[PDB]
Amino acid sequence: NNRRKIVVIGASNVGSAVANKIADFQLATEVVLIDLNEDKAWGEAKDSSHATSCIYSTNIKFHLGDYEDCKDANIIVITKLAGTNAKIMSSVMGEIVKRTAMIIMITNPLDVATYVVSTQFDYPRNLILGTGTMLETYRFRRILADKYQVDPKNINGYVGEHAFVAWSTTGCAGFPIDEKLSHEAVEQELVQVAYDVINKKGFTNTGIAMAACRFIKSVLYDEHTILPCSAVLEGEYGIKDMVCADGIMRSDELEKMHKAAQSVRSALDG
Amino acid sequence: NNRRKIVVIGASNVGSAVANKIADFQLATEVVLIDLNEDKAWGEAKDSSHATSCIYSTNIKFHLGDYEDCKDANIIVITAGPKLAGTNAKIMSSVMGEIVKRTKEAMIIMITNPLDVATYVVSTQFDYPRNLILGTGTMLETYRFRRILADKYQVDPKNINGYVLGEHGNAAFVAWSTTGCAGFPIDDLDEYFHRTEKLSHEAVEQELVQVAYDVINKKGFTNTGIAMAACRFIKSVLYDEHTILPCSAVLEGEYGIKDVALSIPRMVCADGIMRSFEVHLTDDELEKMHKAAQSVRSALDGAGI
Amino acid sequence: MNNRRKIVVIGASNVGSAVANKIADFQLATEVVLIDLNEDKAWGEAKDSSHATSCIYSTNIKFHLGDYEDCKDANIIVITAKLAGTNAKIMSSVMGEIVKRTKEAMIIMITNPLDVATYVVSTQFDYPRNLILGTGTMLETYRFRRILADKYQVDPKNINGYVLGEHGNAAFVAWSTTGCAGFPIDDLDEYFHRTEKLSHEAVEQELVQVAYDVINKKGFTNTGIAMAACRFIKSVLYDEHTILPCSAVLEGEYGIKDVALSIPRMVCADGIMRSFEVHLTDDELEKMHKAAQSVRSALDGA
Amino acid sequence: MNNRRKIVVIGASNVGSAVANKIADFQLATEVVLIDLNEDKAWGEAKDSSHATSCIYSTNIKFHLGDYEDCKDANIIVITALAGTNAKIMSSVMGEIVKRTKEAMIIMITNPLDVATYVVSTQFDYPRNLILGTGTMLETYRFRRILADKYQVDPKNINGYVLFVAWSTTGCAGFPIDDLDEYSHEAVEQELVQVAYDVINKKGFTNTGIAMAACRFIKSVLYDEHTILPCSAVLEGEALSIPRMVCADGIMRSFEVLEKMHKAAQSVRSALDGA
Ligand SMILES: [Cl-]
Repeated sequence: NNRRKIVVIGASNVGSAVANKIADFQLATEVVLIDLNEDKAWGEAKDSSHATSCIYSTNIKFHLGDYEDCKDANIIVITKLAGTNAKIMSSVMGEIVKRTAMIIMITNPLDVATYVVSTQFDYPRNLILGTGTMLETYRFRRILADKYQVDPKNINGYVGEHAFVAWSTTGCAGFPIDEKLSHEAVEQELVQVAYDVINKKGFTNTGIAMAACRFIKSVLYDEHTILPCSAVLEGEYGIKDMVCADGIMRSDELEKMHKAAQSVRSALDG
Repeated sequence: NNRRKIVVIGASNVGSAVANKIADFQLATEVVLIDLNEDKAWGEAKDSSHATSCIYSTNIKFHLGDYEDCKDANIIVITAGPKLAGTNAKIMSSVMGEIVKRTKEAMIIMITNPLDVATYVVSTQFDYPRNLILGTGTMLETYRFRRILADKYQVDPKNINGYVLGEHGNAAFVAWSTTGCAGFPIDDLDEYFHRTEKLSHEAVEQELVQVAYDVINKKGFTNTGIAMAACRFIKSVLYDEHTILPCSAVLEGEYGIKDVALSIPRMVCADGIMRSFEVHLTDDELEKMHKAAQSVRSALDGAGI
Repeated sequence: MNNRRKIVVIGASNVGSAVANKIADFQLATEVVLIDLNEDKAWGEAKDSSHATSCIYSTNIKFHLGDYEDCKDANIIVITAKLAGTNAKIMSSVMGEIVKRTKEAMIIMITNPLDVATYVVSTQFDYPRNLILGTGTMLETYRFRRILADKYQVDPKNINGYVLGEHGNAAFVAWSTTGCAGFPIDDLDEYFHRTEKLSHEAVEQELVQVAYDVINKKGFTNTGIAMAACRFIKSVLYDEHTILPCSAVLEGEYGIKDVALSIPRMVCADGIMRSFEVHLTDDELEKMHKAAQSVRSALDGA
Repeated sequence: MNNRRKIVVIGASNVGSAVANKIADFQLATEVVLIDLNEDKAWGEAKDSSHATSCIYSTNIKFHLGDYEDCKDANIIVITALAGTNAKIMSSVMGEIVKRTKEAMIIMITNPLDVATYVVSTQFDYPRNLILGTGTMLETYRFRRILADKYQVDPKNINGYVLFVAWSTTGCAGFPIDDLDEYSHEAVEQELVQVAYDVINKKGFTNTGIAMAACRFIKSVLYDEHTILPCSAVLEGEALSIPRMVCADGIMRSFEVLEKMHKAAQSVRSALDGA
């Protein structure tokens, strides 16, 4: 089969940002939008189908669909608060398993939703992946970029729950990051921006969409990239309970990691 | 200067779409978001800056700026939208009044609706070079016309040649005389695929009007398709492609219509609209063109001007 | 299913490395293998491209020297390997190994003579006819788009139509299917007010002179043909269902049979779904038949 | 202002054509000019490229043969044209560039890279910031690929700038590169030099890797990314490749950030004295 179909469950802000970016980057032959409001998914797909009709965009098949479209889907994107999200995962995941494929997790809480779909159903663990702290990484690379006027791509390292930057693994242009900069100030600037965008913009659809496209490009091109993604831990860094075409392959600072593990654990119990 | 700055007025659905499509396609070194709701413009800009930080996206400068950024801007995409003609006419008069007072060499890409009215307001009320003013116009309808026949016959929409001319709101008519699918008449597809259901030219035009009203209601807005059309015109001016595309602008006697903004084939180059291409319309198509000219002017006069 | 896309490029010469590089630049496949008799050239061309794919802006596209066993899990197999009979022997030997390892890949012919090589790999083997394609006059179409573009400073993309016939010789412009920016190309002289009206026979000769000039001035033609190959790769990988001019064995189109020529054909994910026999005028029909006389003459000479 | 970007490619040989074609594939310019003494081959390369840009998915990039007068409004001027004879070529082509322009970013690819970059940045009064040399940028692509093919990991993960592999500033996705052996340093360095010549003896030259390297620098200046990448240029303190910030205005500042570095400076200096 010379076709690549990526399904996007949930056709809201983030949902339309992920599908539109998939069409802009041309990462799929057919894009299906699933959502309770079929009118929203159809309109978003129909409007996207017009964009794909441009002279520079490939003829990507955008159209409304159902869970049946997950059968031939190369990737399936899923777009007190923890329990409600888990209930949604039980419905979409219950249908995906009934029909089949890599599953990219976006719906929030991310760490919780990714855990629900990775333990409550009989799906290959490698095919389950959540954006995780990939967004915080993008933000971390942007904070230091605007601080010293340097390409964000220079900023290296990862950023826990989608919430701590591992300064030991970070480095710009090959050397450590370091008036004077404050390691706690950068962390404070991260949590504030995470609250300012949602408060001033109303949602975060562009960053999440780009982070999702990165994982899509990794799974589609089998790059074997080591990126901060969500995955049920199995003793990694004393905590328990590589992005490729076949899913996931292998994997003071330690205190913050365990602190986040205790935060998600409390959410898992609730 | 090795930089290309694109300012985008309006940070709403249509304004954030054209901004993110400009970043996905990498059509600007610095993208500036301007909107009365500065909080929305900053949030969309900051969120976009996080996307550009990806490993595959160039370091595009996304930030909340003021009209001062339009001073050295290469393109100014105005999308700040809302009787409908009068309200938008006042909005276009405010945004344009601030642009002329800072720059007069940037490219103006009209997207706000009514498209024909907005393009006519900023083009005749101010002393901005007319060539540097362009409107998406019925280019979005062209995409819809290409998609309608594409799904109807399972053919690449890009093979569907021609234009959809007229008004971008309701008076958008397809000029069947200038159309053609893959080097042969569009009406022949029924004979090629052996379809007993004859291709009704009227049905296709009506279907183009229903889909336009379905998306605006079902989806609640139209920001995806329109964002791509703006990128096409942005690519035409950034690459000096001299592409003859259907964009909206004040007519200067084409088809006998003057003092009215409509969508007709016009060459888009680095300097904007180079010239117009008066393609011979049929007696029925030309009648639709004049009908569309009276529709926009009936709305322009109703709002004053 | 398979989330990977694998393209096979037989022959790692100028054109061979032009298609693999262009593919890598556009990112069309997950793994691209170069199969050439000169394994050193294929390894060198692949390795050099492997360094490019390692860029921060380029995906991790797998570049490596492979053999015909790689064609088993391949979605597309681009072939860039008296001249008509000699190449026919290369196609029979090359295609002889492709049919043994796979029967579902897309065969995109680029080797010259294009029409001869396309007919050899399409009739002398049991490969699915729909999965056999050749660039054909798609390259000549680009030249036609650029000639009218540079002559009137109009976007070549606006130049609609086709160049049909045999690739490299007997190629004619299908004026009955052409037209710039929705209007006839002949109307450009009236729009731009050109005293020296457009001579159709002048651009046809220029279409053949430009081909000989590049080969004599540049030494070869690998850039334009590489883009045409990527266009067809995009048509099959994105299931675009595009009606483009590609070479393939005719089965009654224009009364021409037993020869491969470039005519309007719809390219889908499964290759050529069907052909579109446009209404060629009396003069163009003779050019379509004259091209068949040259192709059949080459096949008979083999 | 100017809404179009113009790039000039001096020398249309393998590397030159690879750079111009990739600039067209990535659409990093509105007009590409191929200047070369062999006007025939530059015209054909540009004419052949003009056909590729006539595609549906390719912007209308103006490809044509030009002269040094095109460098007047050229945004970037790449130079893809033992060490002495090449210095005469760099001095002749540069003397014509400075004679008509003074604001175009200059990228150097001619060999010797370190010598050719120093020849154009010393015998003329051109802004130093607007000079640049690919240098070891391609060597880094090799170091990333060798480690990528050695452990089947993304080459992008591999970090650090080869300048010799400057192991003191390298890393794989943020963790020690040696950890992959658990899931040497002098051996990959030998592979880093033997592979470069194996491609030259097997393929005949190296134009694909170096072409994207230039494009990597083209994207850095056309987008004002301020990316700190290893590029060859005039070395003051700390021509040779070192970590430098690349932006639209050229090289803004340098990043200092050892035995092999001094040996390379002595070799480049010895070649400059002989020229
Ligand atoms: Cl096409």
